[PDB]
Amino acid sequence: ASTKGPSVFPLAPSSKSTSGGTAALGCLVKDYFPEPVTVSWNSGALTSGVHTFPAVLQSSGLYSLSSVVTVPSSSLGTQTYICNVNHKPSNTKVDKKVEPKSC
Amino acid sequence: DIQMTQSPSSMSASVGDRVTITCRASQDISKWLAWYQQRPGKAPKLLIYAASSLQSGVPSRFSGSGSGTDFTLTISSLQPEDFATYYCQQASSFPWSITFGQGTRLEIR
Amino acid sequence: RTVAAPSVFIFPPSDEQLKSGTASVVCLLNNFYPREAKVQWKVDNALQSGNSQESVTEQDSKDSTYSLSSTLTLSKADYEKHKVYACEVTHQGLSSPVTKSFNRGE
Amino acid sequence: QVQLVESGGGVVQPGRSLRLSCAASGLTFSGYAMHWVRQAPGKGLEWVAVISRDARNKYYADSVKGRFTISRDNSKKTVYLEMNSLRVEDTAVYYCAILIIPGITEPGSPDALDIWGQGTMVSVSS
Amino acid sequence: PSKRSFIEDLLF
Repeated sequence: ASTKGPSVFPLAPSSKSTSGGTAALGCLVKDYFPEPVTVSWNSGALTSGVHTFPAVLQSSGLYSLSSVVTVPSSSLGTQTYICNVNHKPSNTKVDKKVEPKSC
Repeated sequence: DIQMTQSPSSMSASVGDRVTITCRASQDISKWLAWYQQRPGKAPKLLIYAASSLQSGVPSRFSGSGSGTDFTLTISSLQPEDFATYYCQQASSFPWSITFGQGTRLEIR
Repeated sequence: RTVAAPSVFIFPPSDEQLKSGTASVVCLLNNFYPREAKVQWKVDNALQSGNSQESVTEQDSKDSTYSLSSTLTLSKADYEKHKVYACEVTHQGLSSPVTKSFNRGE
Repeated sequence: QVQLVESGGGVVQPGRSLRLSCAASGLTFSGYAMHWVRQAPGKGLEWVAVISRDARNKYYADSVKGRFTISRDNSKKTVYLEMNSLRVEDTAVYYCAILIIPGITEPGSPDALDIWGQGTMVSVSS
Repeated sequence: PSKRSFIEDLLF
């Protein structure tokens, strides 16, 4: 179904968080075919708290995936978080940096 | 279309507990039932055949029983490696068909 | 395993996705037990059906917990005709359905 | 040891055809029958077809009858599966396996060999 | 021949 590299979108945390607590951030790996896809964070340095979800087949025939990591709230505007998305069937390399956003 | 009714569909137990998985055939398959183990992302592993025999290497805590239509796989005190999905197969109709159960997911409590 | 309540987060659609005409809202249920859980999507306090998909992780080898993601997919046009996007989560470890939400444009 | 490896998996449009191969090593390929078993994502196992050691008797599942053909070549230790008129529901992980036959007792039997390949993914999509 | 190879011929 038209082998396609993933479109990686930032699942940004809020500039509020739990103040002095725990926040969540991640990447949205959407609209790719075929399986599989590999996701790593900070080139493999960040492995604790990482949950890469199994893919889901959409009505489009394209798969979608999300990888999330929980980080302390203080390390939001200072620590750098990049997700490295691997889709070998399309020979695709994507490295997206998730930054916090407020609205 | 020989059918194998596995139960339960899912199971929860703690390390050291004792669990029982049952398989039900739609016709007399004699003693030709086998039990398989599959871990996520891996190929199935044969554990028990002839409904009571242990494949070379499987520990003693894996035991099976039954003849005819009702069969029971019983695991003694559990280990972390034992928490996976299990299936039952039949080989009575070996040349023209082999059928499997729906599977039982053993989740660690 | 010890009954553990999920940590629930809601992620609004990214601007890079919105410029492409698609809006995906992700609800994250992190590190809960038991595996059974219920996620309900509410747009402008209206219940949603047929527009969401869910993914469940395998049991973790260390904390023996589960994680779940629920993605609500909309069009950019339909997304912009609404304000309140909410995620109602019901689980054994919670006293009441926990709701995480945000207001589009606020 | 004994190893079965599957190759030729990938993507294929509905209605078109696709051929699978499985190379065996570590034992007498002519001394055992071969099976194909698939597993749809999140579903259970489903036996597909079997070839005898003499490559004369063939049996297929009712769902794949009239669409699937199974062959083998003992000189290359390889078993083949030519799948035709494929449908979306055929999307699964196809395991090339050597299954346990009845009539075998005595738990530690060397004739109770039952091992599986790692499997290959076939995606029927358009 | 070997046992396993033998029962296979009969069943087929």
